[PDB]
Amino acid sequence: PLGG
Amino acid sequence: ECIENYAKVNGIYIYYKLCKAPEEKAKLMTMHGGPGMSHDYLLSLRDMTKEGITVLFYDQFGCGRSEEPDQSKFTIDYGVEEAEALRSKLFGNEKVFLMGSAYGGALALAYAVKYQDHLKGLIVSGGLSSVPLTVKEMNRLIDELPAKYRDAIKKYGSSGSYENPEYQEAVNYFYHQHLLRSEDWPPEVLKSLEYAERRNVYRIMNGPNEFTITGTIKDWDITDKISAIKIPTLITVGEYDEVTPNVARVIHEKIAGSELHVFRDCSHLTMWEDREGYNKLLSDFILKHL
Ligand code: PRO
Repeated sequence: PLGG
Repeated sequence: ECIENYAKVNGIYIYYKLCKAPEEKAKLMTMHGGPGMSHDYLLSLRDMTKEGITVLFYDQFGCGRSEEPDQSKFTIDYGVEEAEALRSKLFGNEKVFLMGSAYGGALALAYAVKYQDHLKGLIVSGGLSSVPLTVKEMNRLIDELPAKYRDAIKKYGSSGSYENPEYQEAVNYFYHQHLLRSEDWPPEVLKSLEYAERRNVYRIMNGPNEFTITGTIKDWDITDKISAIKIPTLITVGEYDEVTPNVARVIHEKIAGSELHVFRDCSHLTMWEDREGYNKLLSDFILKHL
């Protein structure tokens, strides 16, 4: 899982 | 102002948060996915205490604030006992409902099969029974993705360059397609996922990420045992959910009295997108079945  | 206490269970400690609904009508236990994730992204269910629906939250073995057990008990058949060891310890013998999201749903199911004698209802939000299948289906998804990414993933994936930039490029964009629709990731979620990318679980028992399942769960597939589930049930999913609706069916198929209800224009964390009406359905499902 990733993000910004 | 939910009592966020701790509870020692099976040699290790566990954190649990539940906002006791004013007028206790039903007790709904939550089950976060991942694995290796946390409940922090299921907080939206608070809108359910309003309906006098009590809602408990909890970070599974080694997840979130809770501690990890011996690496030997790093399985799903384990997580199950926990849920029970906990539940029982919480309210002894009482009619309780469950809501597992994704993995937690799978789990939820897995648990549902054995300690079914402790259930009133079972809400699944884009869950699964056959990991392999879910995976097989995601590829399709990936495949459908535009060359640029459809090509990056297979490439860097087939080498372990998961850290690669061009890879993340797809990933995030992908997530904004099957995990979280048209929007910006909310706090509750962030912290959650953040956890996974920090705890020892999602790393070993799952895989580099959602669509790269290499962890100790790729073999798992109890699609046949679910048939055994006879208590009332509820299943949800989005038209474009990372765990494609095609998976949901099966379940719904292997289990009667189920009323599969796909959310139009929704992804994975449905409980946030059309969350506005999301809760209802669940509550509607709960109340009624009393
Ligand atoms: O259940 C989860 O949360 C991830 C994504 C699907 C497979 N494992």
